[PDB]
Amino acid sequence: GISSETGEMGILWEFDPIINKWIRLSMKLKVERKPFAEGALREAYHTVSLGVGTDENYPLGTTTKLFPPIEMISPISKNNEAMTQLKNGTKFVLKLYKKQQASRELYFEDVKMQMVCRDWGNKFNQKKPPKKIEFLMSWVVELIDRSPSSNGQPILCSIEPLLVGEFKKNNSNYGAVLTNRSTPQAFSHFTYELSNKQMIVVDIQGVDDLYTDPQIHTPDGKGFGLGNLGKAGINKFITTHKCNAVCALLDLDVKLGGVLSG
Ligand SMILES: Nc1ncnc2c1ncn2[C@@H]1O[C@H](CO)[C@@H](O)[C@H]1O
Ligand SMILES: [Zn+2]
Repeated sequence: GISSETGEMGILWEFDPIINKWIRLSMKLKVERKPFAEGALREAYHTVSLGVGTDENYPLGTTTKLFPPIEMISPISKNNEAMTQLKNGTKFVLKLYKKQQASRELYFEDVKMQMVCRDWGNKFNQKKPPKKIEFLMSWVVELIDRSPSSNGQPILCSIEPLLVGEFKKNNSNYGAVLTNRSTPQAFSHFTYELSNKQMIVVDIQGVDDLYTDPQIHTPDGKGFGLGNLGKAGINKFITTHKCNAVCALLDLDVKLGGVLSG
């Protein structure tokens, strides 16, 4: 339930890969004035939840140029991760694009991308590796109380749980290997091999195998946001990848093998 305390309203979107649908909710939140960190394109803000509710007050309207399209939206939203993970009082992180080559579609793609990587994390863990991994939930929020931009586009953001500890990036989306840890690189290799080269998960970053904001490359280069560099991204990973003990333990081929022709 949404608290009566002072904060701003949002439409909250959760993607559920197993039913292949978005779940639409509302929430109230209070976000700090200044960001605590920044990346290339976005800034991160500390936020507290003032509760999660239904989307009943905020009708979608007609389905012509609705994103996501109505057929991708669950009619029912009684069950979801948000109602426990974003319950009243929860401290979490909000990310906003600075200064904006970001369509509406991009916010949803990026969050769906994180949910897909979250599935890959569970698949990896089922092999009983020495260190289990996990990707945080992420959500799209339409900050509906904020006045639209120069164009009548609502203000959009993504939100995710707060990581406590030293945040480290382990690889980039274009071949950088940034720490000496084995598990992040083995996981990237695992995703390439076990997907039959349909995709790779890189930008493996977070605190101690609790990861967030990954990026996927696919051979055809379609979908998965603007950070999908296609075969180029896959090949760049291969040039710098050196199999380690976790790769061996997972019985991964030391020969990675070529990209798919489109
Ligand atoms: N979920 C999160 N929890 C805490 N810090 C984060 C989170 N996501 C991103 N960051 C911070 O923002 C930076 C990204 O530029 C990271 O280096 C990290 O310091
Ligand atoms: Zn390897």
